Amino acid sequence: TCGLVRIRLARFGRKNSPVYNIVVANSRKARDAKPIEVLGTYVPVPSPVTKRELKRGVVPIKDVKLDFDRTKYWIGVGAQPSETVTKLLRKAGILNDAWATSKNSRKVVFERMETL
Amino acid sequence: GEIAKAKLDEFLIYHKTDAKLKPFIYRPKNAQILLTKQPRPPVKPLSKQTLNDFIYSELLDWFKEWTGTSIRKRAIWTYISPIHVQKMLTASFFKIGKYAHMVGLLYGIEHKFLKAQNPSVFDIEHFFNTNIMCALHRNRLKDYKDAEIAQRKLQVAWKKVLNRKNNTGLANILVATLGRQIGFTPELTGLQPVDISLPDIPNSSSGAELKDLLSKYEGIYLIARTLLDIDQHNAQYLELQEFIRQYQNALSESSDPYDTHLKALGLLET
RNA sequence: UGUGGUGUAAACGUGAGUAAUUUUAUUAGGAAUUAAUGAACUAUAGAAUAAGCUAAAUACUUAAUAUUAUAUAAAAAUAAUUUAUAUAAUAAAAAGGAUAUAUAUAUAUAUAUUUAUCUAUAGUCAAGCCAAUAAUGGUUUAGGUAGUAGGUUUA
RNA sequence: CAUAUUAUUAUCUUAUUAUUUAUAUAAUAUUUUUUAAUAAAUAUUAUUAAUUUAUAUUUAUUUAUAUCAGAAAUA
Ligand SMILES: [Mg+2]
Ligand SMILES: [Mg+2]
Ligand SMILES: [Mg+2]
Ligand SMILES: [Mg+2]
Ligand SMILES: [Mg+2]
Ligand SMILES: [Mg+2]
Ligand SMILES: [Mg+2]
Repeated sequence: TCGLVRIRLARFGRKNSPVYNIVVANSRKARDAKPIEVLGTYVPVPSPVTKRELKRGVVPIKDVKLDFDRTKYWIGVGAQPSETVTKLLRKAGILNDAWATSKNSRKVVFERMETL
Repeated sequence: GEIAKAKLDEFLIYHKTDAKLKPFIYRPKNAQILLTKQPRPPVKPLSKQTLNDFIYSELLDWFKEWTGTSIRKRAIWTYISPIHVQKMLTASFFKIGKYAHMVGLLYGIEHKFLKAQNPSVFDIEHFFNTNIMCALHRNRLKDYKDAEIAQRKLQVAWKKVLNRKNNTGLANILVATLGRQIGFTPELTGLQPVDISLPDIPNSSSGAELKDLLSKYEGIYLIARTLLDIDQHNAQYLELQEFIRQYQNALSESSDPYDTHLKALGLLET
């Protein structure tokens, strides 16, 4: 990543139980220091799905909470997302494929869908 | 004879030394402020004729440690006159007997010479003329007489012509001699015919002036008498004869420059 | 194991000093109205020129080119600030590498695709200074203080 | 009476650094007047290099002030 202002993940939770804040942080401050802003949360463990529900065909859910309007503001003023945050924001529709990379570059089984 | 071997070396050391500590090393009054805080004597601009007779006794080495200097040191590079080029080609072919390595050197170091504002160091009257003069001997001696082999080398030697000046006019007669000796097709873009013009050689000249004409025209005379001897056809022109006869008449003393080189071939041939 | 660039003011650890001369906490506090400062990313623009020095260079030198103070008015958030204009000086830089080709005569050049360099504006992120209130015990420490308290200038 | 640490100075000594006077046939660059070895064309004329000269930038030399830290004394 580059720049003074960066959107990255700050680790919370216990050992073997990671959770994360999506935060706007100064590049120099420690990973778990109090940031400029806490944009959201990210739980890397998918929600368990029952075996019968796997027969049904549900996909396990990875939960992300996020303030979209403020995140777009921080992207706008020049804050630089990390790789994991870049992946998260690309799949939320905030960022487009221009932020993809060569390694990260396929048939769509579902389409990004916004509900109220 | 080693006056050159020491003086050119000191010149090269002086010019290769960084300008930060030239004043403290070479100036006399700064000696005290050097050793307390090796010293060499001053170095003054060096004569072109000083290196002329350095060839008369190594030369490949000297040329390599000489031309490896940085391009932007002008004194080192501009010092080499094309007269030196002719002199060292001649001496290399005849008596030092390492002509091939010298021509390879001069080709690469020509490619380097180009970007030092010294294109004139290669010209007709001091690089090309002697180059093919030695090429004629090269063909004659071992009977290298293939057509394409000689033709391609002629073309390459025409590439290494950084002055397009051809005023004396021996260049075209040399090309004709080469082409007829081998039998190839002398195609030379850029080259043009010129009617020959050589300075008159008076027999009432001052002794210093006599040897000055001698020193200037040693190479052109070698080429002239070579071009005469290699081909009886080249007895056609009397301006080819006037200069040669006047010169060899002025050479009644001591011996010909031509004789020594031609027997210097032999003393290496065995 | 040569010259260079970027990176180590952070993070980590520690609690010696520090009782307030610059420390901490708070405030929807200020001005000196904090600099032709960006540290390092955005968004736009414009540039990227010569020598010297080192073995060479995006290394170092030298040189080229690119807000404030005056004065005129305007107003009012007025006994000053702000605005616009005209000058003065601002007047201060740089850098090239990797690939393609296209010309011509390996040599240059002309384009481009890359990633770099410099400058300007704004935005982010940030810095410097000051005020108010609070911050342990002992007066068996009761007087203390001479830059001390204040004024006027200069640096 | 003895040992230790902290602070202060009309005292002494003082690394370093910053200012501060004054001095250098003191250096390195630019400016002159000259002396040297090269060049070229035909007596040279220009270049590179030393002498003297006067402006910058440094070093050496010192003058003065402040200063880590010691010493002495006092608490
Ligand atoms: Mg990067
Ligand atoms: Mg620190
Ligand atoms: Mg810590
Ligand atoms: Mg403590
Ligand atoms: Mg350069
Ligand atoms: Mg630079
Ligand atoms: Mg005070």
